Amino acid sequence: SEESQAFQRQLTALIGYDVTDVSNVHDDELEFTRRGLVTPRMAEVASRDPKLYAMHPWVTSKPLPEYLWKKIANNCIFIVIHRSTTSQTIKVSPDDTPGAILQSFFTKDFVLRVCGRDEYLVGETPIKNFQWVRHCLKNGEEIHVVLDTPPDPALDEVRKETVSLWDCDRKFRVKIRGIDIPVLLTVFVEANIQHGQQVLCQRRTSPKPFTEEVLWNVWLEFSIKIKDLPKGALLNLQIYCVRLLYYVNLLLIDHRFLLRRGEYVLHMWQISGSFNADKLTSATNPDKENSMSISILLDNYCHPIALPKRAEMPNQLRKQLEAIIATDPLNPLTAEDKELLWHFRYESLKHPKAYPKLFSSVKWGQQEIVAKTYQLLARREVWDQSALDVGLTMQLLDCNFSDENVRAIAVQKLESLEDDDVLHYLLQLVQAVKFEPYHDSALARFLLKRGLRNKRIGHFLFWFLRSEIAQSRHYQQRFAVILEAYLRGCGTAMLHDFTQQVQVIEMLQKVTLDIKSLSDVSSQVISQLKQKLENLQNSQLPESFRVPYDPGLKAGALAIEKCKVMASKKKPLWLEFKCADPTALSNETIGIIFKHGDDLRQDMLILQILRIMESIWETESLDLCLLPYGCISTGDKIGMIEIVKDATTIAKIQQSTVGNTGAFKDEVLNHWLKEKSPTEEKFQAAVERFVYSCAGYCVATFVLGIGDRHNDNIMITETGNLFHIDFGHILGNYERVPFVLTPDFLFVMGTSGKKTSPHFQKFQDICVKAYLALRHHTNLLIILFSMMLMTGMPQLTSKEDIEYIRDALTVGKNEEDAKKYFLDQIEVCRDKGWTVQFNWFLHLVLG
Ligand SMILES: COc1ccc(-c2cc3c(C)nc(N)nc3n([C@H]3CC[C@H](OCCO)CC3)c2=O)cn1
Repeated sequence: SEESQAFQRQLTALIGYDVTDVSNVHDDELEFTRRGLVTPRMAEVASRDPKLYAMHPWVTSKPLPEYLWKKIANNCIFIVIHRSTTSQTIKVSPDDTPGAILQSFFTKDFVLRVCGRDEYLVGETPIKNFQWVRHCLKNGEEIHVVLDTPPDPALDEVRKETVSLWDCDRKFRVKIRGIDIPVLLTVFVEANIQHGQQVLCQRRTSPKPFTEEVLWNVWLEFSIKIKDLPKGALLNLQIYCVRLLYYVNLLLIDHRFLLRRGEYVLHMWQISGSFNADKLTSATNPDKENSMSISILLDNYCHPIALPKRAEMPNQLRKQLEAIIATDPLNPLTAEDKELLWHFRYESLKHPKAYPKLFSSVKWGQQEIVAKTYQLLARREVWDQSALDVGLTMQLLDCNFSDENVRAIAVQKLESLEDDDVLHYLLQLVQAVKFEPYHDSALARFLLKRGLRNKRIGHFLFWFLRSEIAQSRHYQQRFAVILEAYLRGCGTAMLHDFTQQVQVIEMLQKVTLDIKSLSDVSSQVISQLKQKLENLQNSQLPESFRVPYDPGLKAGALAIEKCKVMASKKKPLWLEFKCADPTALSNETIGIIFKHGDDLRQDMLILQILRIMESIWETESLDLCLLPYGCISTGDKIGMIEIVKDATTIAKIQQSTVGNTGAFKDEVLNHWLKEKSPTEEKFQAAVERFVYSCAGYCVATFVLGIGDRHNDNIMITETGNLFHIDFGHILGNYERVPFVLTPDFLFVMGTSGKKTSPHFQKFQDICVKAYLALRHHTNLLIILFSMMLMTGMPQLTSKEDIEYIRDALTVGKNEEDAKKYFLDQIEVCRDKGWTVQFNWFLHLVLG
């Protein structure tokens, strides 16, 4: 085969790493996992309905929220069906099927698409339940359909494809031959057997002089028995001299359940600059010329050794147990707590809330305990039956659980999330893949299934993986094998779509990096920008291409005219495009920023948390009006960002009538708003939208501990909606304010200095509801914030950083104590006025 063999050269193109390579493995686990994934891919490609798949309706079973029924006149939604230019309006009921809006139009074969978008209102679902509709209602807008012909399913077609460990009482051991580094103190090697961040045993070698080569040739006997090693155990090898210098890991029980034996030479990872996820990888360093290396031997018998495969209680105790179950994810367990959870494990099994703590009371270094823990997993009914709790589910998937049966039951719980909910957590489920001991895992397969099943999940899963494959040497192989599996099943139609997007953005990067090397901006630089963008619009670049942060959008021709290079430290591009779709109601460009020099992974994590907060507020009928704009990492330290329309900085609004100073004037923003409002009616709404959006960002920003911001990184729209930007900037550099509530903001609210008003009391009372709303999900947010810090921004691990959020969410405190607490934060804002903002001005503009 060849035509079905040049293919892999395209996949290796889309993936961005050569999955067939072997230059950096010490076993066949990746190969075994690729083979492993073939079955779940074809299972799902065969199992998906061709229609619904090709048109990926975007649907939701959650109730239509209150604040949107009130926006429906009376059981009456208006849709505008476009033919050519012969429009037409219809009175449709919220509970109306989409087809039925054809038994009601073919009365005065075909499918309804959305004007300007790749979105289809298809399938048996009430229109109240299509996201694009809900997006229309929320922003008060006519719903436009183009009414045309189905895409053809046939274009989504995929092209044609021994001794039992439990009989070994010998203490386990490993020989350290020694270490070699090509180029350079006293030095030694530390060997740990870890399971799930739990350390089972430790031994070291004697210290030695640090030279180009250091040999010991010692056996290190561990205090743990061969039969007592759990599946997922890591041998963790480290090098000290006290500071840590190099680490590497090796699974002691391989993907085949074999105790691991023989000679191993492993190139090790360095430490730059408390644990992030890179510390956990089974992947060996690819870079050999440079990397410290270690050489070991594992005993090597014949001799394949395969890992095989309730009463009452007092009352002081029960309440002690209840107090433990309740405590938050980050609150530590004493030995005393653990022995208690374990002894009363059966009474602990009735409370799913308890599972994270129960399965952390387990000594995984003991066969018989693990064996009892598996009996525990067989009596799992209460967990199996209870309503899905994503907060619970994520905790079992973090770095604290290495047993795959514990992790599998969390994944079981996820299988019952509707698509919509999958998109909310997708980014973090993919980061959670870094915590899996093995390349092939239930969570890895599950992400594969849900992608292959829904082009929308699938489009994002593509980019999230490609971002990691592009900037993570620790996990690229594994992510490569998951991407590869996904691409070989998405459909040739998707495959061509992904290829377009890749071709375009790769070009644009080149431009970006190139203009970047010429350096505020010279009109020499402004010149080449326009020039290269003209090159592109030629005989390479395809006509259009899906915008990656918003898959429903096709971008077409650029707008050379409007595109610019901005005056940042780095030189990011400000590009704009035409909607490639003629059926577009408007003619506004699609505006996208391109930047090198920031790791955009971190901004992605924050934005997606923001969407989750907006989703938590919808449960309580709150719309705090955030603008979590699109952001997609596409490669090392580089990617794109969506541009929000009709928006300036708050600092620019000040600099407009004070001119680069700090003489910030309390009345300037409310004057800018009135300045841009055609009616005092629109103006009132922009003031209403301000109060919500600003409150919304005070709470979220405060919980996430990124509320103390420079005035240049807070923006607003000509319509009152306020939003923060550039979250990577405070995260990735690290007198104080909790969030940013400034004299100009308060002034817009009807309060001066130390006063009060109907809008400010509206403000405070949206904050309180908001703040309390999030604390109802204290466990969700604590695990997400913790997993965020671990997989996304190293340096910000330590532990002490991770625990900021417990303080913020005020765990333990009762609502009334908590309500008061936030209001006091607001009051720290009223007190400092322009202080910090002025400080941020001196520092960030004058050093
Ligand atoms: C993590 O990296 C980054 C980098 C850039 C942004 C970013 C987002 C943004 C959005 C979503 N919407 C609108 N409307 N603008 C935006 N801007 C503008 C700020 C003012 C600037 O003007 C400088 C001369 O005054 C022009 C660009 C941004 O920078 C966010 N994160």
